[PDB]
Amino acid sequence: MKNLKGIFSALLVSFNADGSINEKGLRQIVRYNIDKMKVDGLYVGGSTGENFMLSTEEKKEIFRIAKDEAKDEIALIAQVGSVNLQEAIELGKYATELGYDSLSAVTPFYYKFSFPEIKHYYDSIIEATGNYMIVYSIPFLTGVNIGVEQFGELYKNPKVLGVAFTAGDFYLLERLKKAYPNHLIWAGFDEMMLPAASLGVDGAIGSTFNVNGVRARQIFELTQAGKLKEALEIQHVTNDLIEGILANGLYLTIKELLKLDGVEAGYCREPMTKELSSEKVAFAKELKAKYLS
Amino acid sequence: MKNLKGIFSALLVSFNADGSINEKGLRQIVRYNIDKMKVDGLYVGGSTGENFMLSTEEKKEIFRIAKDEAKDEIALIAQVGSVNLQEAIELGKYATELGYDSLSAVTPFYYKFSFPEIKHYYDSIIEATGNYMIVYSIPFLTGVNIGVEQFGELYKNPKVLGVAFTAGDFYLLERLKKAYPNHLIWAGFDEMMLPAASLGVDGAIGSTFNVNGVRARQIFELTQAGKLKEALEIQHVTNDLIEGILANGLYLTIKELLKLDGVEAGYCREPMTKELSSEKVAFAKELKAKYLS
Amino acid sequence: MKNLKGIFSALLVSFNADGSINEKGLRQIVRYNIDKMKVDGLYVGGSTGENFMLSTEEKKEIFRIAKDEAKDEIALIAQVGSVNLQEAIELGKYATELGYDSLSAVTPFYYKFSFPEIKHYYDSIIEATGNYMIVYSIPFLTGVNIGVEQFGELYKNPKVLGVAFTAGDFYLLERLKKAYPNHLIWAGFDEMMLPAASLGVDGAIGSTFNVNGVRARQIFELTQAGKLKEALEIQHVTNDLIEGILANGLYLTIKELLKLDGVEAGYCREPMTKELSSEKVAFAKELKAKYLS
Amino acid sequence: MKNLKGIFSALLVSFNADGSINEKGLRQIVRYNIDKMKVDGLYVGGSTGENFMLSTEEKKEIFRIAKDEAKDEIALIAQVGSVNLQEAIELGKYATELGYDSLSAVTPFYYKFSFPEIKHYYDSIIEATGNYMIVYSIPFLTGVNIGVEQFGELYKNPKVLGVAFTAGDFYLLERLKKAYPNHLIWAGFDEMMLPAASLGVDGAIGSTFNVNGVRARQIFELTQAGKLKEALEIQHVTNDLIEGILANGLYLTIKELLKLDGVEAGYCREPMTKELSSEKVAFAKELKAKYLS
Ligand SMILES: O=C(CO)N[C@@H]([C@@H](O)[C@H](O)[C@H](O)CO)[C@@H](O)CC(=O)C(=O)O
Ligand SMILES: O=C(CO)N[C@@H]([C@@H](O)[C@H](O)[C@H](O)CO)[C@@H](O)CC(=O)C(=O)O
Ligand SMILES: O=C(CO)N[C@@H]([C@@H](O)[C@H](O)[C@H](O)CO)[C@@H](O)CC(=O)C(=O)O
Ligand SMILES: O=C(CO)N[C@@H]([C@@H](O)[C@H](O)[C@H](O)CO)[C@@H](O)CC(=O)C(=O)O
Repeated sequence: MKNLKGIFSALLVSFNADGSINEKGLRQIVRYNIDKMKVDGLYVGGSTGENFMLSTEEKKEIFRIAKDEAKDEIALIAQVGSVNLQEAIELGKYATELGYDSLSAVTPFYYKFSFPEIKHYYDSIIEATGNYMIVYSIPFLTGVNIGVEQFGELYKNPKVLGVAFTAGDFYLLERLKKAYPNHLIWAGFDEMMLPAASLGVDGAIGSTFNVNGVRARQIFELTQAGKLKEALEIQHVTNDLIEGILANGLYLTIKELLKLDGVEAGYCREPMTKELSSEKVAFAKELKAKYLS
Repeated sequence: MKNLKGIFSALLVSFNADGSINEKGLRQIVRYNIDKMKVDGLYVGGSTGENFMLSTEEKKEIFRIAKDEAKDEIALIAQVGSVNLQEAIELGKYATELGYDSLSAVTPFYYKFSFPEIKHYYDSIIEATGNYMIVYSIPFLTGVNIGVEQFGELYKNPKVLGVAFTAGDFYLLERLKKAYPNHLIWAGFDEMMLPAASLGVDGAIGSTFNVNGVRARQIFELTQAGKLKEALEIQHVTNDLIEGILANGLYLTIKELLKLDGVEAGYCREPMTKELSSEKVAFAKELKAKYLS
Repeated sequence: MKNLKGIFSALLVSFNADGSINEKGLRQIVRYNIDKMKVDGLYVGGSTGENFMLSTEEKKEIFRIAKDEAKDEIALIAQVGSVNLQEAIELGKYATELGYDSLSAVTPFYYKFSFPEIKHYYDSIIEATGNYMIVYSIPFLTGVNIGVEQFGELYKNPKVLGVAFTAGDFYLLERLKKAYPNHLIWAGFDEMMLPAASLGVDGAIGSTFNVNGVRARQIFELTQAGKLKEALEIQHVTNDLIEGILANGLYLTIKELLKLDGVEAGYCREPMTKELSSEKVAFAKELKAKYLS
Repeated sequence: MKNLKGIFSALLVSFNADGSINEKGLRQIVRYNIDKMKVDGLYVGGSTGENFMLSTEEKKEIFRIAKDEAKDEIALIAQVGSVNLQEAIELGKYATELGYDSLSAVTPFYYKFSFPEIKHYYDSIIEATGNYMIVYSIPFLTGVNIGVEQFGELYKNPKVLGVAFTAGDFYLLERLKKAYPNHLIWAGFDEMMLPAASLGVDGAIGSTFNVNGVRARQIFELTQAGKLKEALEIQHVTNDLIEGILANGLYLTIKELLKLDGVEAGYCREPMTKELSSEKVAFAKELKAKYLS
């Protein structure tokens, strides 16, 4: 398998005003991430891709386009999970047929699934697809917390590579590295990249890398090299940008910052707010002038 | 329009071992609720229907079968909500064409939608379908809390009838009746039916009414009649049953109790546990003998 | 032992601007509750008494004054709990010597005590004082949740009489009445008095009964009588008042409403806001005119 | 003022079986921290000192003994906060008279204090004592969350030096350093020392430094020097020890580990479990052999 370490943008998708995928803009976002953000890979179909608001056919179309555009130039991870295991299997087979390097799956949500249910969900997608699997943990959205011993159970399936860790529990993080030193962790919070990197995460997956992937890689590499003073300066500027993005509307503002570099990054999909008001456009432009010029 | 007050079973769905819908079993469930449980209506496609684990086609087939079977004998509400607004619109159109008496929609979940996004979601479904709408509030699963003022904003759409209140905040409940006296509330927690009835809810939507509809009606009517001593005895026996069902696995145990009365209620849908372990099958038989014999 | 059923005001305390106790005002509060509010008893030293902001000497002086004033006319319960078990013991001894009819104690808070630590705390107070004990449950402030089985363990001490249930879990409440039919429950949320009464609570302990004791008795007795239409009207007016008091500052506004009836209810104790801002003084006068005139 | 940067043990207190302070053992704990753990300073009266279970007289006695034993050899910070502002002022004057280098105060808890109330509490202790003030933030115990802008308001009082940050929000941490670069942060979670240090905290306050202060200082210094690989090894061993301590009972196990080096660290104070069972003694000894031999 391709090396799955380093910087992965969580791929945003270009939507038309009616909510349909804009293929031309999606291809532009892919190309911008490869050529300009110089990412190691793309995480496709995650929360950033507005995935959970889309139909099965739409998720396939995104997987097909992203893989057609990226070809073999970078690593590609397909997030196929949802509350629907039969959909996760179907998407998982599809992305596997398309040559995606690993699958990833959000812990099933909404219903209060027991841990054995959650494990069986992972084991079923793996068995049905035969592909690698990255557990996607995002407690602040799912309300699901997985402990060290529970991760170990998940890791008994030798196709589980590790965890996309969109959590802030740095004690849990350190304990997962100690217990399962050969399993990978990708840090999911961009605004906490430096401290996650200081504990030896193997890479990161983030929304803001679609526009700030140059700083993200510096923070990651500089931390790993022990150049903490410099990584901290770059985290500080990054977090001024991120604080601004979050204040303005995270997905719409990253898209606006893409548009300001000529990427037809499109609308967001309803029920998210579909377009930035003119005041927030002006705000995004200030962020561009201050941080990305 | 049909009277939507009174006792609504939240319809359970009969699944095959492979997760496909068993139509024969699903019709037996609908018939049993109408003929034996004597419900006023069915709430179709909600959390009890295992709706969120299903594909769009499957949710349509369920709406079709339930309406095929029940025809015009009882009231029918279609829960069409989800994270996917375009799916909610499609399902609302379909259910509206089938002649469902109102739609209902879960507050959109997973992402942290703002209240104006949540309102637009309701107003969009309504506008696209032309049908009545019941707001579906289940904070314990969605993490969405709507205040009295926010319900007022929702209720400015005159096709919003009120709320399926799967919530235990009885201060909120009394305040909604005070502020919006002409808007309906259906209580969603069967184990707190009596106190909710004491505050003048217009009916109730419940998973356990599929097997305990006789008692539930009694609690409701005895409470509305001011016969609280008797209502309370029956709530106590009902809650001995409910406590048993919760410890044994909520939806599986309701299904097993149906099966024990000859209703082919089938399996649950993965990634919920698909069948009861053997000792839990036996526990279910003991609840049948103690409470539903 | 005195009958401890019925309506208990949670006693407010009159403070001077410097935070010292105003005895004259505190006696006026006790008299007003007995003579005008017609309470069955007072719950002295609980959260409404601003007890947790006070020194040991101050908590004794309050117990002394309240018992001095009320003598034997009404029932008297002393809340002596805290994080400090040795203080709870000292206060329980003192209150027991004064002739308080039962002690009560808050679950110990701040630290995350285990259930066996929590049980030992109750059993220690009981053993040292020889007096009856009411468990004081207020999860919204302490973060401590006690299950039915845990209450059973507490109730194995035969001097535990039941629970001051400042909690909204009406499933839990019905289950406690089912499992421990001879143990008492006092409802703690005044704004949900009616549904709690519908489940057979033995009385209620309330901050707002210091000014709204006439209505509260009515809701309680009308509900116990099965006259729910009338109980509900009075709960609605009571909750218009309570909503006003909460928005305006709970304890200050109850004190201002006392003051407006000539009861010198004094200041609140820092670090609570010591006095109402001027516009809030005026808001309190408008609640008086609307609801307590 | 003495330099307040670096490693501060949160001082444990030796109690007798009856709950009284054992002065001889308290002096031994102080001396062990100065001479053997080589701490920069002691944080006296915090959660680790079992402070919130003690009387005012007892808190004074601890302050008096700790200061008499330490003299001027290290920095000393006195945690004087509680729900009782008048007690916090009294303790604050006392510790100030004794020559404590700064005061610190927990955000007032139990009651849901507003932010202006919290700020006035800090401003009152400062004004009454004239001493420096370190805000003590421990959300997981108090339930109080203070945002960046709210910290800025607190910092408008030029005697506030910064924050003892017993929180895990490393985004908040990074933002406080960016907004208030001259204000100090002490990290409060020992098991997350390395990532807190990687963001430039100025020191740490922790329970486990009373026994692991040699490793703690290596992790802190090595991180600051950019020797991340080595600091991570030492954090890994430290966290094996800490995981064990927490599993066994945190305060009793640190005390047991002190006893195994000849410190008469005493009992814990009720309502905490007062003594370790013989199995947990044996467990502590294994921790000693594995990590502290
Ligand atoms: O909640 C989110 C927003 O998508 N998490 C993302 C994080 O980058 C935040 O956006 C960022 O740190 C600001 O909070 C990230 O983990 C991307 C992702 O997980 C996905 O596409 O599934
Ligand atoms: O979460 C649930 C279980 O589906 N809520 C249901 C409730 O009956 C509980 O099962 C019951 O009180 C046991 O706790 C109910 O409100 C039905 C419903 O909401 C739906 O199907 O959408
Ligand atoms: O938290 C409170 C306010 O002290 N609880 C009180 C309640 O009356 C509320 O104030 C009321 O329902 C408004 O929400 C009450 O249970 C009295 C009490 O517990 C005590 O003093 O210990
Ligand atoms: O909750 C605690 C336990 O006292 N926090 C302490 C932390 O060291 C933990 O004990 C440690 O990281 C393990 O969780 C620490 O911040 C000491 C302290 O704050 C105080 O004395 O007030």
